[PDB]
Amino acid sequence: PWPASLAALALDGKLRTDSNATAAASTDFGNITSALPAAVLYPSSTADLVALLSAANSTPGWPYTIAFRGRGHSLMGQAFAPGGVVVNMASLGDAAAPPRINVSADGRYVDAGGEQVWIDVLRASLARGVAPRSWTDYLYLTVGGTLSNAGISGQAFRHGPQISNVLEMDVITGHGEMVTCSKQLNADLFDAVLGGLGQFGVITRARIAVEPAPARARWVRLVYTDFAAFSADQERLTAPRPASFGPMSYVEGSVFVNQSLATDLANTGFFTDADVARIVALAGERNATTVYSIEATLNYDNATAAAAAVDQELASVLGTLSYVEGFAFQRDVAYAAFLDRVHGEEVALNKLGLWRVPHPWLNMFVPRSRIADFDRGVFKGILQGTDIVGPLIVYPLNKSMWDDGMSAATPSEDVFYAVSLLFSSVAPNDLARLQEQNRRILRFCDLAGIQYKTYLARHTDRSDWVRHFGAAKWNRFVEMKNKYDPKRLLSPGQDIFN
Ligand SMILES: *Cc1cc2c(cc1C)nc1c(=O)[nH]c(=O)nc-1n2C[C@H](O)[C@H](O)[C@H](O)COP(=O)(O)OP(=O)(O)OC[C@H]1O[C@@H](n2cnc3c(N)ncnc32)[C@H](O)[C@@H]1O
Ligand SMILES: *[C@@H]1O[C@H](CO)[C@@H](O[C@@H]2O[C@H](CO)[C@@H](O)[C@H](O)[C@H]2NC(C)=O)[C@H](O)[C@H]1NC(C)=O
Ligand SMILES: CC(C)=CCNc1ncnc2c1ncn2[C@@H]1O[C@H](CO)[C@@H](O)[C@H]1O
Ligand SMILES: *[C@@H]1O[C@H](CO)[C@@H](O)[C@H](O)[C@H]1NC(C)=O
Ligand SMILES: *[C@@H]1O[C@H](CO)[C@@H](O)[C@H](O)[C@H]1NC(C)=O
Repeated sequence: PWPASLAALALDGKLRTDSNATAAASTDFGNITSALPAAVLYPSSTADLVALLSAANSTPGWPYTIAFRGRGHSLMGQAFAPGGVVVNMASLGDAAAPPRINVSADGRYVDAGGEQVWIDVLRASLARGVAPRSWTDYLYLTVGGTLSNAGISGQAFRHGPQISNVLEMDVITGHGEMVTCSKQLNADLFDAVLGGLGQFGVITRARIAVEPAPARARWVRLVYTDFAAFSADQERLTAPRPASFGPMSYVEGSVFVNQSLATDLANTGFFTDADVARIVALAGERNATTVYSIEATLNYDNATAAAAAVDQELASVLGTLSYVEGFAFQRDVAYAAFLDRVHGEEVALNKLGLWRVPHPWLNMFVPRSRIADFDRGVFKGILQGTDIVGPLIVYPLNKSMWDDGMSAATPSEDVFYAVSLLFSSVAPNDLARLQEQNRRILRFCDLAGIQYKTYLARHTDRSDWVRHFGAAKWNRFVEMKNKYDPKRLLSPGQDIFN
């Protein structure tokens, strides 16, 4: 039998079993794995989510696993509920009254619904002259989705990931109980949920820290032929000052393989054809099989003295660095245009039919002491001679800005690198080849003794998830699963308890 509140959802057309509803919630960004759910819930309010989760907890032998689909940006089916119920989170923001994004009266934080996309959180914040401090490279992801992972970009070295910038949340547990949580109130749930992979409950609201909005971003690219000089400069730009960080607002980096150098430099959207020819000539002079580039920003406001002050600040920063003499490249954009820079590449790849293709992405955190071994074995090794489609992103992070009590797993070293090899598959020949190449990259790391952590990946073996979190942290994760999802129905696509 069905509880009155669960039957009401079906009666009001919120619970859909039609082929159109189930097919849309069966595919994800990865475009490698598919899993048809039994039904899709389109909730109009948080009471509808309470109704489904309470009906799940109060029904003996409830056989339906529950997933919370944000924008389905998952790579390997993490947002699916195979033969279960997929919640279409975007449906919470339909009404337009009451608002789902509210900047505080004091301008110190922003309240956003878990389903809200970061681009909208940015627009609503900017209208009040404020903006979140820590971002993702791509803004068309949900607050709830990015918080269930970590949420990383070039600001994470100084502000920590997005999980380190949450004051409090509203979470409906697997028991169907609406719970408000922070470090002071229900801290256990707050910590379990952040980096929690949708295992403990659905985030319906997150209170995000903000800062006064800068108006412009001075955006620079620095070119290296030497990995040692590239990595030493990224660590110098991101190192804490003797808590306190340097002037850079953002620090990322990219790897360019010699084989597709001219094409990949042109595809950045940053370099002119004159910049490309100079870098191509540089690589050939140096006899480089790889080229490296630091990507950095200096945020600033609409002040009269602003531009000249950033010119002087940047000149001082650049002087402390070791990039190839004369290889500093500058752009000056409005802040929101730099934040939403990846959206332009999505539009261009989709028109060429290269967005809805498989994405066998390899994302990992590599300890600082092993990055040069990673570069030799991977960028200078495994990847050489292959045709690479997609960016190769490498940048350091500071462990001090990460909370180890949260669910997100990071390497034990103080400095570690975000390594994101964003492979785009073209032919069927390519998908299988790209998947074997990722298996070979991880095998190289395992055999060399590199203590990495995967990011955005779901493991299929219990021994792998135990190693991912570390045994002591794994028991904490399990304790939290027994308190918040005893029925093991939430986010089954992570393959931890399902
Ligand atoms: C597609 C993509 C993803 C991406 C990126 C660029 C692109 C083009 N750039 C990223 C970056 O620079 N930094 C970063 O940290 N992540 C980046 N990603 C990955 C993105 O964070 C993830 O794909 C993530 O899953 C968020 O995406 P989305 O919002 O689309 O979430 P989902 O895939 O549907 O769900 C992921 C898992 O989380 C659970 N979930 C979703 N919403 C909630 C709420 N509100 N509460 C609790 N759990 C939730 C799902 O059930 C699923 O398990
Ligand atoms: C970088 O890659 C390019 C290949 O695209 C190399 O340039 C070519 O090398 C062969 C061998 O002598 C020539 O026959 C081709 O005509 C060259 N092509 C172009 C487009 O220049 C270059 O050798 C590579 N460098 C390193 C150090 O590996
Ligand atoms: C941790 C994870 C998953 C990060 C994923 N982020 C990104 N995802 C997809 N494309 C990106 C990303 N960052 C930059 N680009 C593109 O790469 C080039 C930047 O030089 C541009 O073409 C830009 O649009
Ligand atoms: C991949 O996407 C394409 C285009 O939408 C589609 O033909 C196919 O069903 C998808 N494959 C998977 C495994 O999701
Ligand atoms: C240039 O580099 C290649 C490949 O890295 C190497 O095998 C070759 O001997 C080099 N030639 C020089 C340095 O003159």
